[PDB]
Amino acid sequence: PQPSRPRKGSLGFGPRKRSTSETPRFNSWPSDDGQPGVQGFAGYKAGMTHVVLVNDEPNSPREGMEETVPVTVIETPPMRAVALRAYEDTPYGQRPLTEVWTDEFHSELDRTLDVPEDHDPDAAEEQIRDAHEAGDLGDLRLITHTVPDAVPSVPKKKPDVMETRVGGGSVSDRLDHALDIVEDGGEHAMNDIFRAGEYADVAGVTKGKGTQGPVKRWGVQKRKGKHARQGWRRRIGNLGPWNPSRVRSTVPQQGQTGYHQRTELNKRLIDIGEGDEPTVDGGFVNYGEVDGPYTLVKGSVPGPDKRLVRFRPAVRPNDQPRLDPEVRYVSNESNQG
Amino acid sequence: MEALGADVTQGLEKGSLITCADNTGARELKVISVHGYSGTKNRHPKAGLGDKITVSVTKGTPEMRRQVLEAVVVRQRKPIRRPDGTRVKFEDNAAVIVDENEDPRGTELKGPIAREVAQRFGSVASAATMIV
Amino acid sequence: RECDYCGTDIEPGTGTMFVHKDGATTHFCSSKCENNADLGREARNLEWTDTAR
RNA sequence: GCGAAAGCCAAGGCCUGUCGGGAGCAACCAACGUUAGGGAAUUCGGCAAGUUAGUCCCGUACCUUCGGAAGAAGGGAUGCC
RNA sequence: GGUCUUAAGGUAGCGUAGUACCUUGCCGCAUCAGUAGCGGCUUGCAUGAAUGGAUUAACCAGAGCUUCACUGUCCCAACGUUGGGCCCGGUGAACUGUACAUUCCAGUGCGGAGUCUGGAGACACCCAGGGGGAAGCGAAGACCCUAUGGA
RNA sequence: CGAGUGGCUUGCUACCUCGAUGUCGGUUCCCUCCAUCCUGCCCGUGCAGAAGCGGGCAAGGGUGAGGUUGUUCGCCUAUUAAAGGAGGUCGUGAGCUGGGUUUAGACCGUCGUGAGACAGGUCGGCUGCUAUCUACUGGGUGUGUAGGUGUCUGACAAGAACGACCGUAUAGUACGAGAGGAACUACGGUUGGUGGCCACUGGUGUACCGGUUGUUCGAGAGAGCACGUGCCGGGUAGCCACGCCACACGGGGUAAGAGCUGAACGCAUCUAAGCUCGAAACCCACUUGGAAAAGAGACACCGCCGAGGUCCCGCGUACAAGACGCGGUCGAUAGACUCGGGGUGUGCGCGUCGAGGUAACGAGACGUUAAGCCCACGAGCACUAACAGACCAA
Ligand SMILES: C=C[C@]1(C)C[C@@H](OC(=O)CSCCN(CC)CC)[C@]2(C)[C@H](C)CC[C@]3(CCC(=O)[C@H]32)[C@@H](C)[C@@H]1O
Ligand SMILES: [Cl-]
Ligand SMILES: [Cl-]
Ligand SMILES: [Mg+2]
Ligand SMILES: [Mg+2]
Ligand SMILES: [Mg+2]
Ligand SMILES: [Mg+2]
Ligand SMILES: [Mg+2]
Ligand SMILES: [Mg+2]
Ligand SMILES: [Mg+2]
Ligand SMILES: [Mg+2]
Ligand SMILES: [Mg+2]
Ligand SMILES: [Mg+2]
Ligand SMILES: [Mg+2]
Ligand SMILES: [Mg+2]
Ligand SMILES: [Mg+2]
Ligand SMILES: [Mg+2]
Ligand SMILES: [Mg+2]
Ligand SMILES: [Mg+2]
Ligand SMILES: [Mg+2]
Ligand SMILES: [Mg+2]
Ligand SMILES: [Mg+2]
Ligand code: NA
Ligand code: NA
Ligand code: NA
Ligand code: NA
Ligand code: NA
Ligand code: NA
Ligand code: NA
Ligand code: NA
Ligand code: NA
Ligand code: NA
Ligand code: NA
Ligand code: NA
Ligand code: NA
Ligand code: NA
Ligand code: NA
Ligand SMILES: [Sr+2]
Ligand SMILES: [Sr+2]
Ligand SMILES: [Sr+2]
Ligand SMILES: [Sr+2]
Ligand SMILES: [Sr+2]
Ligand SMILES: [Sr+2]
Ligand SMILES: [Sr+2]
Ligand SMILES: [Sr+2]
Ligand SMILES: [Sr+2]
Ligand SMILES: [Sr+2]
Ligand SMILES: [Sr+2]
Ligand SMILES: [Sr+2]
Ligand SMILES: [Sr+2]
Ligand SMILES: [Sr+2]
Ligand SMILES: [Sr+2]
Ligand SMILES: [Sr+2]
Ligand SMILES: [Sr+2]
Ligand SMILES: [Sr+2]
Ligand SMILES: [Sr+2]
Ligand SMILES: [Sr+2]
Ligand SMILES: [Sr+2]
Ligand SMILES: [Sr+2]
Ligand SMILES: [Sr+2]
Ligand SMILES: [Sr+2]
Ligand SMILES: [Sr+2]
Ligand SMILES: [Sr+2]
Repeated sequence: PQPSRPRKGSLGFGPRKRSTSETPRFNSWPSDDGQPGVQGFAGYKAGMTHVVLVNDEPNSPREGMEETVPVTVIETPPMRAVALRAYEDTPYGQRPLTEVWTDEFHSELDRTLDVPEDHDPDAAEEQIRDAHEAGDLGDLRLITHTVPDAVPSVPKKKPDVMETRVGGGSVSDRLDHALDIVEDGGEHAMNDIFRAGEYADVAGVTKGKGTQGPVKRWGVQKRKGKHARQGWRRRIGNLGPWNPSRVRSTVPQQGQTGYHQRTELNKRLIDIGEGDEPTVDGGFVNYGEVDGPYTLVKGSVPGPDKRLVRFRPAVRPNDQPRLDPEVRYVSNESNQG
Repeated sequence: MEALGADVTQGLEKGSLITCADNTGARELKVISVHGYSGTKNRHPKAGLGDKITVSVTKGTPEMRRQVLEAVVVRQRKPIRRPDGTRVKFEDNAAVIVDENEDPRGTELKGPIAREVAQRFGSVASAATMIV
Repeated sequence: RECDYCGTDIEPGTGTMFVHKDGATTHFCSSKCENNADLGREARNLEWTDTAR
């Protein structure tokens, strides 16, 4: 009587088109708890290696034993928070008001941006404080940027700029926290926002696969048996019924696969360190030798080796924090075996 | 069920001819169902190491043959994954017959067993010869 | 740990443990060696193995 | 090599089963190779594909019109010097 | 019923058959499970003796079933190979075309509408695609009835 | 006995189509209905518990694998939480299959004088077309908004992004004479679905290394050919799943429902006004799209005679055209050379042994030799090539 079966592929990540910004753009940010700070960092993917750990979970009978866990190596060099942005509470949502900029810029930041020469930070800051006094000030975010020139394995020197929210304390004390980072130069490492053992959210634009068919794209069945030899192999049964006399957008069809933005949830940071402890023998494949500031992210991470990834404190965690894990062994073996 | 403490790749299907690692008079066993498993459209119900499966005796003694008895998958050919990352695979795919209370139908079990089957079916473990 | 075939220092969290009919246990560092044993080749007789040299 | 069999090569003929250039060359289709574990669960039906395979030796059942069955089946062997 | 029609009134065999409606007949074998298949029973809707009956060694690109072996047929799809496919030069057709035509959801209508009514939606052009729709294209339906039609 | 809803079965009618709207069953793929099989929350009980029985709300999700038969239907087996039913031209042949019905061939049974017949059986018996319009999946180019860059907003849009079971403790506890035997909660895992990634396992790898059969270049060395690798063994990068990683809690308002205050009706009453609670369901949360939102958006900076872009050049984190992204000497973008990291498995030549053989001759072994040959990765290195130079533009 035609056995049931769930539809092929998800209908949430639609439409499956090419992404606009290769740089991930968050749409959700964490809730305000305690200390005022930035709500996110960013780095560049390097590759993968396995690490041996000691089970931190008190609910697991393996508590204390050696466990091998896969880890994505991502180089995370210090970023510069070059500006501060404010949002006014308009009946049309949250619209931007004004930005507070610096004086000390990076030698190669003029590869993307039109670097300000004459700006008035003082009176712009006054407008934000008058909007705060009025009671219409929304959420305060910082215009962050990366230093790709810090990574020797990435050919790009043209900085990837992105907006990041600041939250935690009262609207008054966090506006001031933000301004304080900006007046210095905005230098901040991963140590400033993230602690090892915490759950973060890695957002990244996936690997580019070009135009692929229904079977690969929406995971549909290949033609089975006799039906595989008649001239139809990787094409689906039909585009729809007689009536509705139109093809629905829900039917698994051909198109662009890959280069989609994904926000991979609850990613455990296994270790945040500096130097050449996670590097591989012969270098990382299609990337190179890692020597410097990094992060070790559990499991996999969206995108290829060389692409920009973004971090955020987990908006929806399930397990309670188990800070600083006992990282016994980190592998250095060649990925060419 | 209680965790195995290892990730398995289901090495058997329904209709799969496996070995009977015991002295019950049963030589060859044929998988029929996998206790507690519910599949999807167009999929052969897969069985793995440490699964209580419904079985029928293919080859054996006249009194034991043609019987529908329950059993536990003791050994398999497809690699299973131990927590330390190491893979483990056996020589053949075997199972031992079991009863209502999960006790082995025989007394002496032939060939090696896996240490993961021990946690779950302990009454089979305290009757096991070798444990790997 | 050390490999029960080639004598190569196996990297932890990388490998296969083949159990035998009788119950014996053999570890292999990579796939290359698993296949060499099934062929009938001996580790001592083959020049490339860390057992020979 | 049993062979007017295959495969390779002469003598001889030809590059005219007569449009080309470019993209690691996507999806999709035609021919097709290899696929771990399981092994017909596929399907009306093993359709398709596959397995066996030459030669030598041992051995060969029921039945049979005594001709056959039968290369039954099954087991061993096979290079080079 | 214990003859009557119309001469006789199914003998050997074979049999739920390529023939049995009932029928997936009942028993059994075989499978976890067998409208299948084989064996036996068999009152055979409506088997049967050259309208040939029965049996059979051998033979068969003849129909059905079971086992061993093998395998991407499947579980479940992956990578690869060659010619295409895509872009450039050159060559250069055809099928089809009442008109208009960016549609969709309902409704209405000769009861199966892109074109009517009401709404919704809708900036234009172009590339690749797989073919839902145009009751798509292709053929004055072979079916069916009709004709004081044909063979 | 009476009253009806439905349009799934059948029947009736003959409105529609005979200048053809392709059958049944199956399959693949998509949206839907509720008259709910499971899952959630509830009411009653012939509700002790436990497993049920019957009813209410509810369509989010699920409802699977197999034996006979073309079967739809149905009978059957084992698993399951359950293995619900129906609509979409009895969904779907310019998608598939072609087993059944329904051609020409043939057999059997019945009827027929006979040709031949059968809503009896049976064997064999074909599946066309280069897409104009529209539809949707994805990809570009223009115009509008009215000079450039970078960052955002959010009207709207999509989702199931999660469903489900098992086990542990609770506890052999509540309950029950006993047998038997739960819950709230906190945990661990499994299955189905979903998205991403390749350290590891695996697959592939007609890159590559090796062995070896036939044959041809005299032998050797070294090569071609044997379907697009002769075959056999091993197999890196990459891509992959059979591998690995991640996929809530909580709120807000209800439904059925349990109730509170409360009158008409001095009492009573959950309801008429008012209110507290209560579903896997609804909104939010979360993920993806999203300035063409014609109200055609906001901020920061830069420039309007120069901001910025295009061509060009060297290439990919991109790629069917187009698009996109990075680098262009203030440089490591690509190649060569050298390391390093990898694959294979011990080079050619020479030396010793070698069954033997009068000698010539000799398959082969050892050594020289982790040797030789090879690499789609990395490092180092400006040696080579990113040169020269064009255009547009407020
Ligand atoms: C043959 C016509 C076919 C192809 C199939 C036809 O079915 C029949 O007409 C019954 S006889 C079918 C077989 N036919 C040969 C194909 C016998 C002559 C069938 C299903 C109907 C019953 C009649 C109408 C129809 C078009 C609509 C439809 O469903 C078709 C005709 C016009 C179509 O051309
Ligand atoms: Cl198919
Ligand atoms: Cl089953
Ligand atoms: Mg590797
Ligand atoms: Mg390895
Ligand atoms: Mg099926
Ligand atoms: Mg296989
Ligand atoms: Mg089937
Ligand atoms: Mg019969
Ligand atoms: Mg028959
Ligand atoms: Mg006729
Ligand atoms: Mg006539
Ligand atoms: Mg006509
Ligand atoms: Mg039509
Ligand atoms: Mg109801
Ligand atoms: Mg629904
Ligand atoms: Mg239909
Ligand atoms: Mg169709
Ligand atoms: Mg057709
Ligand atoms: Mg038939
Ligand atoms: Mg037929
Ligand atoms: Mg066609
Ligand atoms: Na074809
Ligand atoms: Na149709
Ligand atoms: Na007769
Ligand atoms: Na013949
Ligand atoms: Na294949
Ligand atoms: Na179409
Ligand atoms: Na009615
Ligand atoms: Na009707
Ligand atoms: Na059909
Ligand atoms: Na539902
Ligand atoms: Na069926
Ligand atoms: Na139709
Ligand atoms: Na059909
Ligand atoms: Na057809
Ligand atoms: Na609620
Ligand atoms: Sr249907
Ligand atoms: Sr953002
Ligand atoms: Sr958003
Ligand atoms: Sr065909
Ligand atoms: Sr229509
Ligand atoms: Sr010649
Ligand atoms: Sr010519
Ligand atoms: Sr191979
Ligand atoms: Sr079969
Ligand atoms: Sr079958
Ligand atoms: Sr033989
Ligand atoms: Sr008789
Ligand atoms: Sr086309
Ligand atoms: Sr309803
Ligand atoms: Sr229920
Ligand atoms: Sr029907
Ligand atoms: Sr029936
Ligand atoms: Sr047919
Ligand atoms: Sr005929
Ligand atoms: Sr008939
Ligand atoms: Sr205009
Ligand atoms: Sr329990
Ligand atoms: Sr008890
Ligand atoms: Sr060749
Ligand atoms: Sr109420
Ligand atoms: Sr605009």
